[PDB]
Amino acid sequence: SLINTKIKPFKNQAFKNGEFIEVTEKDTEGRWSVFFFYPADFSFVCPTELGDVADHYEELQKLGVDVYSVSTDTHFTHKAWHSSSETIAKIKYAMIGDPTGALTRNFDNMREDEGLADRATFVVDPQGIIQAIEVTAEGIGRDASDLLRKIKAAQYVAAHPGEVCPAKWKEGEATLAPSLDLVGKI
Amino acid sequence: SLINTKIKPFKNQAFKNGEFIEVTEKDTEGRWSVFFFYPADFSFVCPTELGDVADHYEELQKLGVDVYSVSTDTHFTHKAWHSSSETIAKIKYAMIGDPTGALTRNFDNMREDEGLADRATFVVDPQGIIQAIEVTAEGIGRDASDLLRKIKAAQYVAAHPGEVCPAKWKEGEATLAPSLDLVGKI
Amino acid sequence: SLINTKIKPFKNQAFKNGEFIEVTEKDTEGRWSVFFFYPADFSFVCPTELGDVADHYEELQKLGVDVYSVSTDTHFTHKAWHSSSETIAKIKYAMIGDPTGALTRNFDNMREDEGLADRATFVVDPQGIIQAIEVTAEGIGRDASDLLRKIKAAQYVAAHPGEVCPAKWKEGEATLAPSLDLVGKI
Amino acid sequence: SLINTKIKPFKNQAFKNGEFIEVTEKDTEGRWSVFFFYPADFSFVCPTELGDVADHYEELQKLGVDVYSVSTDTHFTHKAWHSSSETIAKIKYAMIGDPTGALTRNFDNMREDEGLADRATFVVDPQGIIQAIEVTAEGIGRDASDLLRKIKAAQYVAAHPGEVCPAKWKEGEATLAPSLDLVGKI
Amino acid sequence: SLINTKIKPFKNQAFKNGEFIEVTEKDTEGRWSVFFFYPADFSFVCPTELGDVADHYEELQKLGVDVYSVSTDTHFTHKAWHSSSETIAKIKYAMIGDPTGALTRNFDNMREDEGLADRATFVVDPQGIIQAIEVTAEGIGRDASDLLRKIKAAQYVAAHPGEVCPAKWKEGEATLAPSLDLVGKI
Amino acid sequence: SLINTKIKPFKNQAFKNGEFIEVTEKDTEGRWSVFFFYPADFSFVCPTELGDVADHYEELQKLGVDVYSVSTDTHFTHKAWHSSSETIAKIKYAMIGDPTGALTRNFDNMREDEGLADRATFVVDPQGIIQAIEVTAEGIGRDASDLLRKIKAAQYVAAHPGEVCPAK
Amino acid sequence: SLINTKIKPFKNQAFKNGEFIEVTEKDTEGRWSVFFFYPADFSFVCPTELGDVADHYEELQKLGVDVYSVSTDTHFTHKAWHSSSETIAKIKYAMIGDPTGALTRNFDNMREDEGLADRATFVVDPQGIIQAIEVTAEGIGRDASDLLRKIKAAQYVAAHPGEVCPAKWKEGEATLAPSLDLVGKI
Amino acid sequence: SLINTKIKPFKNQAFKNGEFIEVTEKDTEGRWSVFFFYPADFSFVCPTELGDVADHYEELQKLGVDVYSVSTDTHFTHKAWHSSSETIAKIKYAMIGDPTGALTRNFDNMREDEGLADRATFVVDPQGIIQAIEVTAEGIGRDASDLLRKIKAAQYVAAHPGEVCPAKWKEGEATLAPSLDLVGKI
Amino acid sequence: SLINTKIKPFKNQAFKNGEFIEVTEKDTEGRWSVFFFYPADFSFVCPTELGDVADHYEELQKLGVDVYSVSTDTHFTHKAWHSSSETIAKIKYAMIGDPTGALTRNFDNMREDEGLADRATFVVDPQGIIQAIEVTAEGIGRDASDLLRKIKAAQYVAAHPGEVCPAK
Amino acid sequence: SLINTKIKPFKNQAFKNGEFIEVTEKDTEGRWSVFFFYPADFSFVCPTELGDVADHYEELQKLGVDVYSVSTDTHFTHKAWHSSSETIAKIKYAMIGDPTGALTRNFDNMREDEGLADRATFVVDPQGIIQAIEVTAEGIGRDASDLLRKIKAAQYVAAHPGEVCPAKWKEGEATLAPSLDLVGKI
Ligand SMILES: [Cl-]
Ligand SMILES: [Cl-]
Ligand SMILES: [Cl-]
Ligand SMILES: [Cl-]
Ligand SMILES: [Cl-]
Ligand SMILES: [Cl-]
Ligand SMILES: [Cl-]
Ligand SMILES: [Cl-]
Ligand SMILES: [Cl-]
Ligand SMILES: [Cl-]
Ligand SMILES: [Cl-]
Ligand SMILES: [Cl-]
Ligand SMILES: [Cl-]
Ligand SMILES: [Cl-]
Ligand SMILES: [Cl-]
Ligand SMILES: [Cl-]
Ligand SMILES: [Cl-]
Ligand SMILES: [K+]
Ligand SMILES: [K+]
Ligand SMILES: [K+]
Ligand SMILES: [K+]
Ligand SMILES: [K+]
Repeated sequence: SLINTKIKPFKNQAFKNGEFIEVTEKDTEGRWSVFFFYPADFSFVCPTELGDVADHYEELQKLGVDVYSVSTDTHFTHKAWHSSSETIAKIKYAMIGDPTGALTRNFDNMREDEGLADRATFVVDPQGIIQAIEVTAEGIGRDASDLLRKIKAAQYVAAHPGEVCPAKWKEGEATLAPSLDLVGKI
Repeated sequence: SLINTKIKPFKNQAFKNGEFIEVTEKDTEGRWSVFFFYPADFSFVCPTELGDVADHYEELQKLGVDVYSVSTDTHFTHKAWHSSSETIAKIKYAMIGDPTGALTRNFDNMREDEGLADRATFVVDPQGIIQAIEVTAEGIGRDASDLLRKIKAAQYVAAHPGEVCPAKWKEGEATLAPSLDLVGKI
Repeated sequence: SLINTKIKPFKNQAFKNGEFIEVTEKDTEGRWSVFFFYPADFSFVCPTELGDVADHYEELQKLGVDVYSVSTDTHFTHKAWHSSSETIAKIKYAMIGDPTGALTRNFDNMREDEGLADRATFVVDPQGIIQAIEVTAEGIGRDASDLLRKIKAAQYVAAHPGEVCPAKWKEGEATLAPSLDLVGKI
Repeated sequence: SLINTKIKPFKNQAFKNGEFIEVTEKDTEGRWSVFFFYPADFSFVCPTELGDVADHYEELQKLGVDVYSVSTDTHFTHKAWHSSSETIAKIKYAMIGDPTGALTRNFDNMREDEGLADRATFVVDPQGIIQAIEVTAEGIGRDASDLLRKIKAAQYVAAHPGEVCPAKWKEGEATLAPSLDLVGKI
Repeated sequence: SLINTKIKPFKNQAFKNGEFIEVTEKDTEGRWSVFFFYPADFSFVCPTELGDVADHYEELQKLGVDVYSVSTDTHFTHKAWHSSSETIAKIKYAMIGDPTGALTRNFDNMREDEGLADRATFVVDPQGIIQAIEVTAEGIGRDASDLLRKIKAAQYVAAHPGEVCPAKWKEGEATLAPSLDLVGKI
Repeated sequence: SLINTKIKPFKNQAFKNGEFIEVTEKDTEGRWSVFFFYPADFSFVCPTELGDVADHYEELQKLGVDVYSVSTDTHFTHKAWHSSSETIAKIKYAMIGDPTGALTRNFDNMREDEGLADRATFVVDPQGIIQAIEVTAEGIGRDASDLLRKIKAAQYVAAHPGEVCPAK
Repeated sequence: SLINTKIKPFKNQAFKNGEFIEVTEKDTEGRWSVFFFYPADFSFVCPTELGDVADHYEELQKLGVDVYSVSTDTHFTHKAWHSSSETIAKIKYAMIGDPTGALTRNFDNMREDEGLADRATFVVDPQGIIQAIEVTAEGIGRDASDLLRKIKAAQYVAAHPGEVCPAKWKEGEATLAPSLDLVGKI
Repeated sequence: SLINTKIKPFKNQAFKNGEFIEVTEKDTEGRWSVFFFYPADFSFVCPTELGDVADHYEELQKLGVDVYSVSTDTHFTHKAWHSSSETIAKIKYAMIGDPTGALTRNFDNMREDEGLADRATFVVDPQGIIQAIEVTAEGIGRDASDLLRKIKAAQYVAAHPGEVCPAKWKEGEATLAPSLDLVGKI
Repeated sequence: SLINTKIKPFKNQAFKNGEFIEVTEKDTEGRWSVFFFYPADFSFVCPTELGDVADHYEELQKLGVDVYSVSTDTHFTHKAWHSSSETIAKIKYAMIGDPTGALTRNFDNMREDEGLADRATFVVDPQGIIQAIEVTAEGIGRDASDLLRKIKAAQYVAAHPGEVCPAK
Repeated sequence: SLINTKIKPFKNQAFKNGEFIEVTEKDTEGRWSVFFFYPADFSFVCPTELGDVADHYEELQKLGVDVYSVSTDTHFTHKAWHSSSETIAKIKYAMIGDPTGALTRNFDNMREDEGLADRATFVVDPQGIIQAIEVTAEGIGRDASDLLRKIKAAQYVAAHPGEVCPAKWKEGEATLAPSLDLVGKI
């Protein structure tokens, strides 16, 4: 997988809150980012997943986390979808269009026989490093509560070097402090 | 990612319930499988994750799901760990040793500069197809409750073709029925 | 150019009159076909061009000519557009989706830095041979009346070997009959 | 196609209004140019097409447009044809000879089995960029009226960056102004 | 040079006495042939050389010698030339058009930077072997009576093995009979 | 063919009027030259051709034209031949030996399965450019009167470019 | 074999006397070193061999000889083994972990189908040159007494150039002094 | 190393007990073999090593072990050495000459700068498999006592599949029986 | 060197006793052969060497040994030389012409910058195997008495293998 | 052959009059040299040829000719041979050992399937050019008086440019002076 690699440069158009904008890797520097890939606008599982993320978007911004949804549809199409679907209408984050497939291929996430991105989510830290990856099959929707838990764990590890977040970790739970003495003790 | 690809053949030794066994892809045919990679025996986050899975192991077997933990340590070392750690002692599933790294590389999951597998989990259906992927950074433990949700969603989609599991889906929740009419409606 | 070459096999999904269908080269065998490429659903010149062809579609059908519009957008997106645009709403021909870009590249017609097709029109005879090609810049709309003229000239020449259609030819006008005697006399 | 690409350097001899001259890409710089390819002097469709362009030549010169006709015949042969054909006698634009085929291959327009150019027309702007292409089969004459409409649209979009010309557009008719708000409305 | 090599297969259109014909290497089999190459129809040089061959053509035909003039111009252009020039009008042999350059290149006689053939003449026997070659720069006339002399010599040696024709040989002159005793004797 | 190309550098030994000399492309500069190839000393057609050129050599020299005969035999062998044949004894031009075949291959004129040059004649102008080429089969001797005619035409067009008779 | 070649740079983690340290080739420069490879922690022959070297370690240290044991197991695993085995417990030298296999492959000593090192011992002088090599089959334990003999012979030869140690040589015994006179006399 | 690999085919001349013979790999089949390489006849360490092996030769023959000494000198030179050296005179095993170096290169044992073999000993089982290797520097003589211990251990493990020989093992001493229960206990 | 290798197939024209003949490797089968290369007809050392071999040719023929001299000159040239030189006129063995250089290159004996063969002699046994080789510089003539001695030794060891005097 | 080529650099050990020395190409510079190759020391052939050269060595030294015998055996083996054979004991010139085969291959004189040199002798002048070569099969003696004759001839031509030595030449015999008049005269 791409875990612990740096994201690649990119330049894409996007729809965001009634405007077209250009997003590049420069916009992700010094920020936590979620790249949220999905296969197709006007599809079935895709809107429900996007809406799930939109519900959590206030909480994400409070954590200093930006969201970029990505499909290989155009930004024109995202705009159209945003106004015709009640679910998509509530999205306030950037919807990136990736018709060249370049951004999707940067994340090695193309279904080459379809020209559509797989259901993959990448959590990316302020230095561009991928810290968490989730990929599901066409028929299996993701769950934003799991994303948030991973983001919080990722942020904690970043802010507390010498500590690691064990399984199931939530804020307030105990952490492990790697050391020679701890080796084989757990 | 490897989503929607078939697992590759493999042959590895493993520790399971006080015996050494050989596992191959043949043992996964006609079964649901979880391949649970982790970097190192006697490490810190690794045991807590393995223990998390062990807690759920009764529930997994009831779903007809087999678990294979995998590291690049040997099966000798797993056996040693199983008897010295209170957490590992409760593991009843197969602990695979992958010192050649072949099984880990089949899943594209090697940290090449370390000789250790990344924290990756792959859900594999009875036909050998990878249906769900999770990868976390060295410091971020996984959460077995998320795995189980994905397994159940994967099983539902398999058993109900023409239906897909939307975001957040749990047993008893409504599903989507892909069709022309539904396109753009959600 | 691709003039006087045979079209390549293809297989694509399309939206046509409230249905999703599959189109392949077999659909075109024994028929006159127009492959009408455009860059983007929900864009600006594209709808006006497509509406213009729709205005001529009754006549095209009478002449045994099928129309396939093609963009790299999906057939889902074509369905959405067809319902939200009153121009696109009048289209009764197949709207092919080409998100893999394979059909577009068959016709050497991809804008590689955009992942969108150029404004190209190809007239294909029942033997799969390209008899006329028109390509215009992003800002320059095509004119279906000129397309109809070329289709009629191509059909005439197929039905009257030994005759060719001079500049500006329309039905009922003098043709040229190639021969040694005519050489250098015009 | 070669749409939106820059023309290649060339150096060819030509006949123009009773004398032999050299033509190069430098002569096209800062001018609109039409490269009008045809297969063979003394043939049948070819003279009618060239004459049709000659009929429009005064109008073209008024638009700042130079015409270069091109075949793989020599400039000597063009001069002879210009003397013996009443149609060709009317030509006041440069008739380029391309016996090496290099100019023709620059425009990817050679019938390799014949050593003759296909019936292709390229509209080229002052910066050398190809803005419109037309190619027709051996038996299908072109129509200069369509050429002029395309040239005019090309000049209009060049002179009005923020506007595009919809289908059928001619002088005085409504243009489109691409914008976010116009996305999906036509 | 190509002396004593066999001519290569070819298929070209020609103008011959008011008709268009196809010439291939099969037409040369069992015959003596002259391939008379020249650079360009309608050029500014008087075509005295072609005329000189025409003057001698009745005699060449009595000797069973076919003549093929060749340039890279088309057979259409040869027909027009034959109508326009009193000298060329004398030609009753085949005027081959070679716009692909393939026949010219078979004889390694292309000026690649001009797309025109050099001034070369090849004498070819009934088995397709080249028995004499002459190439000259412009203004250096190929004399048809020297061609005839060389043809008669070539026919004589073909009919009299064991004899060779010394310098200046013409019918009625002594020949040489290669032998050991003749070695060093002349 | 090699028409309108520049001759290539070369360096060969030759026999000329009872001496051995070295000939190079520098000897040809500023002069008209005939390179007269033939297959073999002591052979049959070859002497009669060489003798024919010798008959015309005074005339050629008055036209400022040098002659170089060339075969793949050695200059030693040319000397021997010049002594033993009445025909070859008349030759006053240089007889170039080309045993490596390099001069012959410069003119793309080797019979590779024989190691002998073909019967080829090249007329080369003072700038080194090949202006006329004639090649005949093993059995067919050349005619120096045609060579002279061509040389004179070549000199004429060099002196008076584009005085080629117009087309009507 | 690698005899009389220089060791390659390396960088590995090791367990040594309750600490994790880094070992590189720089640690070996200016020292005698024994690189003692074995296939697997918690295995059978490996502990007995390592204990045997430990029995000799006081003497090795007195002679200026360092020992590095190496397997492809991790340094974490070495720590665990050192605490659970009373044999391994007596080891005071560095136990190198080589999970990437790089150190093992430097010495061309990998069992590629197992990902474990072969039973190989390399004696390395202060200039990095390999002076003695022993390799035994999986089931065949080495004998440290023979290793000590070879180390002493190597040290002797380094300290007494012009002398060599004959078969079976131990300290205090006759050496050979190579010379022309000695040639063929033994 | 070459440990656990099969020896390669060879064909060499040898001196043995007063006659010249051919030796091939076929002669080693079904026998234990020692290939005893050394750099040069008439040298210094070499004779003492060969004599040491000769001292053990009766014991080796009793164990069904054949010895082949090998240098890049010829069989002629071995015969001469066997006559003029009191040490070499004692040799009753085959002395192989390898002037092509092929046998030496089979065992990857050539000093390429010298054209002489290194001091390497290979123990080879009846199936052709190399079970023990020893290589020493130019100045360091080997010790046949260690050779015999290794041969005996090799024969023991061959004859007792389920047992391995620990460090220091000699006849009569405790072996190890690999098992799961023995993992980690030593 | 080519020692102990089998000669390669070849086909050349030769002059022999007033006739032109074809020589191939088939002519050498079952016979002892000497291939005697030299650089150039009409030259200096070459005739004296060839004349020396001719002096010994009757003796060679009594030993069942054929001689083939070879240069890159033609067989026409050998005939001329055989007529004009008193030394060469004595030669009754075949004089092979090798203008393509193929026979010379079979014996790896070409001076590539000259197109002439080096002064090499090869003794070839009835099975085609090269048993002795001698090569000398341009300036150094060979000695047929040494050649005869070697041929006789070669015949002796062929007839009586391993009767080489023992080492003490 | 290598006639008239320059010898290549080399560095070999030799036995010369009771000592070991190094010989390189620098030792040959400014000197006449004989490289006398032979297959094997201690072989069953009497070394009469080497003895014959020894017999003539005083004379060769007066002529400033150094002799180097060469085989692929070592200089150790040459020393032993020189002690064991009454014939070889007469040798006071350098006996080069060439176990790498490099000197032998410089002279293209290796029997690759034996690892032994062929029976070749090379005469080399002070500028390193090979002036005479002799190669014979076994039993065909190289005669030292023929070598001397060839050396004296080579020295004579070196001292008298413009003269060459005819067949059978010895001091006092006439030489030839290459000239034009001498061509064809002998
Ligand atoms: Cl990934
Ligand atoms: Cl993956
Ligand atoms: Cl195209
Ligand atoms: Cl694409
Ligand atoms: Cl195009
Ligand atoms: Cl072309
Ligand atoms: Cl040619
Ligand atoms: Cl040519
Ligand atoms: Cl005139
Ligand atoms: Cl090794
Ligand atoms: Cl590895
Ligand atoms: Cl090894
Ligand atoms: Cl070797
Ligand atoms: Cl040789
Ligand atoms: Cl050659
Ligand atoms: Cl004897
Ligand atoms: Cl050689
Ligand atoms: K797309
Ligand atoms: K490992
Ligand atoms: K042409
Ligand atoms: K050797
Ligand atoms: K020659």
